[PDB]
Amino acid sequence: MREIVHLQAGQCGNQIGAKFWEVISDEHGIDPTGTYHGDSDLQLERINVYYNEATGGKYVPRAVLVDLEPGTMDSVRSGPFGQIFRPDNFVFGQSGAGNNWAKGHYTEGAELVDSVLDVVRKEAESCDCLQGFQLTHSLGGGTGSGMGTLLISKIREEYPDRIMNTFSVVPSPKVSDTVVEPYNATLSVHQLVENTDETYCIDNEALYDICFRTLKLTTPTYGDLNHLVSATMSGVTTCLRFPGQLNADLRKLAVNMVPFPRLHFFMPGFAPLTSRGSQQYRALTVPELTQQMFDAKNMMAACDPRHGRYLTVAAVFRGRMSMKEVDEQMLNVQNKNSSYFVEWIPNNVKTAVCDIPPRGLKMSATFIGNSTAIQELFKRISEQFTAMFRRKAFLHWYTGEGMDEMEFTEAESNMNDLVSEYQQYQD
Amino acid sequence: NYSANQYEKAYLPTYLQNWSPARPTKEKIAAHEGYTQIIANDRGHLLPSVPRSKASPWGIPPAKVTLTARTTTAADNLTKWIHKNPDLLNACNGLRPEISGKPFD
Amino acid sequence: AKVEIPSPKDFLKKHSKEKTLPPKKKFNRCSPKKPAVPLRTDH
Amino acid sequence: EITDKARHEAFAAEMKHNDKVMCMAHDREQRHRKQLCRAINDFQQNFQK
Amino acid sequence: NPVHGLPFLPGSSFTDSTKTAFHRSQTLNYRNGYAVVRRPTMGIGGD
Amino acid sequence: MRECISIHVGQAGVQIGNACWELYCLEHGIQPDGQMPSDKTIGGGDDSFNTFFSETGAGKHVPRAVFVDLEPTVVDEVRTGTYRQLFHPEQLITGKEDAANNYARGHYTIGKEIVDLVLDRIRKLADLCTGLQGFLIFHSFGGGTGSGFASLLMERLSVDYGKKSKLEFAIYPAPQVSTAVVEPYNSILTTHTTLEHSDCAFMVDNEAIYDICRRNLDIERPTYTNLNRLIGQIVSSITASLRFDGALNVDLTEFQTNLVPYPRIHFPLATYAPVISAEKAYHEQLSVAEITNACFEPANQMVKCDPRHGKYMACCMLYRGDVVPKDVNAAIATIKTKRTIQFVDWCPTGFKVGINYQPPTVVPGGDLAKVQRAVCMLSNTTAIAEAWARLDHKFDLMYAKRAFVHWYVGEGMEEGEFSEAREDLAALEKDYEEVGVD
Amino acid sequence: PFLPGNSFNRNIGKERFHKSQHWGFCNNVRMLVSENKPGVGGDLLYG
Ligand SMILES: Nc1nc2c(ncn2[C@@H]2O[C@H](COP(=O)(O)OP(=O)(O)OP(=O)(O)O)[C@@H](O)[C@H]2O)c(=O)[nH]1
Ligand SMILES: Nc1nc2c(ncn2[C@@H]2O[C@H](COP(=O)(O)OP(=O)(O)OP(=O)(O)O)[C@@H](O)[C@H]2O)c(=O)[nH]1
Repeated sequence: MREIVHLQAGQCGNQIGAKFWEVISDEHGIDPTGTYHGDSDLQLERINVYYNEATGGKYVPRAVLVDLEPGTMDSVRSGPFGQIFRPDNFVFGQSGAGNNWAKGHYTEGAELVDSVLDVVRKEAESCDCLQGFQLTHSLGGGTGSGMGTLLISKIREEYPDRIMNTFSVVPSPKVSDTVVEPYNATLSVHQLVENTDETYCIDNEALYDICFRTLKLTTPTYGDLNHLVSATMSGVTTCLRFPGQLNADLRKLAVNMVPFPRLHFFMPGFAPLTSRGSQQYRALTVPELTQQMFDAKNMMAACDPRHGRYLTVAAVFRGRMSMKEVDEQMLNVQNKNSSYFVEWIPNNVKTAVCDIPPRGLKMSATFIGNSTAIQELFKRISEQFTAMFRRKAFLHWYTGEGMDEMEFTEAESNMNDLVSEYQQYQD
Repeated sequence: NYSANQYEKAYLPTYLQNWSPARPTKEKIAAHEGYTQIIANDRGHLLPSVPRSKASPWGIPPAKVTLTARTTTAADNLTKWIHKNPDLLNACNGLRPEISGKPFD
Repeated sequence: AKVEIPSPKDFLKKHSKEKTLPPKKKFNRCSPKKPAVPLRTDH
Repeated sequence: EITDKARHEAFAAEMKHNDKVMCMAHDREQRHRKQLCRAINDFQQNFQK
Repeated sequence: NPVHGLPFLPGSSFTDSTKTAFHRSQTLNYRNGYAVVRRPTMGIGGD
Repeated sequence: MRECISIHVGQAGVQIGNACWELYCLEHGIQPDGQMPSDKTIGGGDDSFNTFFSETGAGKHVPRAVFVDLEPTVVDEVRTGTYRQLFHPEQLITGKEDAANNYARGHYTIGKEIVDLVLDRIRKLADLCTGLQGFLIFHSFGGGTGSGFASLLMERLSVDYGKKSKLEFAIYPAPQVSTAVVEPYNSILTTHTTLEHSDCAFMVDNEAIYDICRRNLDIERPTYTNLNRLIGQIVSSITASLRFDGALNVDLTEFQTNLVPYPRIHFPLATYAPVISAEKAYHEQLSVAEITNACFEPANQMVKCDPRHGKYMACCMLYRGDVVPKDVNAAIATIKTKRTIQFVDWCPTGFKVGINYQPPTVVPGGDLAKVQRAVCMLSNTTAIAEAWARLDHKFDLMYAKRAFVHWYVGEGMEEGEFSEAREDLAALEKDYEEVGVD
Repeated sequence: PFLPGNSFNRNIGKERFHKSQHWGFCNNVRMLVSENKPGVGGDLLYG
């Protein structure tokens, strides 16, 4: 059968996984102790695509936790769901990161890549036939960038036939806290584009605005931000774990989403977000779902595709639907903005329908977007990188590490090439 | 005084808290032949024919730095201001620091 | 075995490490034994 | 099910066997360590007097 | 009696501020040639 | 694991470290004897104290700091104080002869024979520790015994141990107050010797410490205890990340990597915003915005530098207490929009946020207010060169008429060393505007 | 039971450890000296 093993890395990857894994435990309905309480057969049947079985009806997750700083793991292990996580899978180092790409990519990874690959391969023959791998980390995360580039470079040669899914978050455009972050991103994305087959693009500022817009709860927890996104990649995996007249294969999705090789970066889209009174003020209907689904304010990933045009679109629908409404809504949006798409491809929409609603709500959906709105993203970092490299600030650290400016030359060169590639295809 | 095999994680400055590297090590030996003659009498006394370490060992401005971008003339002295002190370049725990940097234009 | 630690010497150059190939797939197809259905408006 | 069940009790009986003695074993050494520590500290100051 | 184990929707949750002191327990240490890991017993602040 | 070592050189550096350790025993609830109550926290020395104290099976919290001194006077009554039982007897390095304010006297005459001993203390501290991120050096530029003795030790600890961090803390010379006129002699001597070895030097000035207190703390009559209370709070706040976690944790390694722009200059400036009397705290409200305005208000800095006369490079804020990401990110965004604030155009971002849940505590018999949200402002600006500019015209006149050299040449130096420091400074000043030039 | 890892040695308060010589030589042959012998720290024998 076809299964999936997860990779969690970076200190954000530490928090997101716990939130990501607790959702899955709850949505399949296992107690915190780990003894599954049989209530839905379908979640009972298709658990083996992500989880293995331990003794006593205990569902051992198939994921690998890697970090350097113990305290984050201690907080995670002390969470309500660390017990389902294996001390075997807790791999880490004896060093502090310094939040540095160079040490995390060359120095400290040297003595940990061996251990981490051993853990993942042990899981690899433990399972039979994977679809691939999915990775939760940050591009602006120092340790996550460091280890991820190492392992994603490796697992290509051993497994060039699988899905190397990458889940990374873009730091805030207005401020990145870390000042060497533009350097870390430029390095990491350069290897990322060579190694990844898929990349999710998410930025925190939108979630702040989403908290302002529909949440309306002033002061949230960062875990709630994790909670908001934890539903996202869960929804795309609901395709695999749940039945319905929809082809769930990410390959069948990716080939529908990848017209040309360099298109790796994609924008999520989620379904009803509702405020205090509007839960009972909302007539939950496919059109108003469809209306809300395609809202520039409903966007959360990077920025408004209003600045550019639409290359390809894929919305997966979760709940009790029919082929009639999804078809007309597709016609509705098609005629709504026919010119906003690219004349290169007509019928750039691919739809999937999941007949199994989530727990709590009936009508739901998810969307992945590939529009011409990523230029602003890496163009923004272009002025930053060209700025910082004009007098090589903070460069003495990496030179002692062995780094030198020549590597940065092609690092910026390719992203310049990507700008034109994104520019030329649409413009 | 050699480095062990395979289990090369249980013996590191990780537990030593060593801030000056202990000793360079290796795992390789050329296939030695030789009846390994004895070349002394009773006292470590090398027979005059065979050679030894011929009384080689018998018994501050140096600091870690990268040249980075500090005026060439100042940097040039620093190199000399690092070296020319064998009393801190030869033996006795090692006495020997490192260096890095990049030139100017 | 002992894993090489990639030293900070170099990495991928301008991402020339890829597989794009625009060839033409020759060998044609099998034989459609069914001939031309009409005879081009003749007797 | 005989094959199925036989595994289940074979594990769990062994499973309950493992942890509890481990819990008890870890408790025992600490207390004796504590009792030795206090015992050393007592006569010595008595000897110091 | 609030609805416990209510729909754990991604959007909203509950809050509490009665917490005063937050100390965490060291469950990780190295301590001899093998890195050795402790069993978590006390949470943040000790519980 | 996550620990560090404190050193206290100069007879001034010992009373301040005393207060710091006096402060540190409160939050852990340490009794003066050296033991907890019957409650179970003792072991091999692993708990909140493991980073700071060494409470082994003996049950005695042993602080990880060495107090070094050259005169038996001020070091003995502390050995007869209230917590002298806590302190390791031979960790409290005393002497019988002074440096007489002379760098070189401490640096040459007495330094050789005592450093070997303290080096033994260093190594027997080094072996017992595990991760030992760096050192906490408490000194003073006008070190009567601090000047010479700190220099030689930081040379010896640098040369043998160079792979870690070294954190330096000295009182900056008062710009218009000088309790010694040989103070410029050794102070510049200390600076030029330390530039090529010191990792992170952090300064402070007593005048503005006094200036603050009768401004808002409203005490026209503070005491050294009050002075030591504020600075001990400063080092407590920065070590709260080691003591407590938060939304994110930061370490001195991040502080070094992210604060210093370029070599040589490694001299940021600390600051603490919620400085206010208890009564003024009582009937007023604290929130992020005003303390963010207060922290960057020019009169709240302990160093006499008009920030408008200079330009900023880095700014580190360490929020200790009950805060949320929403207001702080909005508030700092407004700070970026401000025009009077002038970071260099070179740096787009220069902000390193620290979040810590723990509300900072008051001290019994203290003077501070009761704070829920605190923040520590370690920052570096170009407005500092005036201080050394103040020093050089002070020094250039003095050396031309070469006062007091008869002592210095009298016990074994020459004038070449004094020459070096001036072009060393002339390098630092000339570098300062060059980097100040964009 | 006694399986590997299950052997927890009696490492508790042990103050007396004196050893005897159960065996000996005598005359010109070799044998075990008089049976009545305490063990390590005065330990009784089997029955
Ligand atoms: N876990 C977590 N990460 C956050 C949060 N807010 C922003 N982040 C960012 O998420 C990034 C990813 O974390 P990691 O990849 O583990 O970072 P790292 O390699 O350990 O080093 P740093 O990036 O400097 O933290 C970090 O760089 C943070 O800047 C938050 O609230 N929680
Ligand atoms: N940080 C701090 N500095 C002080 C304190 N009291 C005085 N100072 C200043 O710090 C300087 C300390 O240098 P020294 O006077 O040489 O002190 P010392 O080197 O330890 O030994 P002495 O020469 O005997 O005083 C003095 O010149 C004072 O101006 C204090 O309590 N704390």
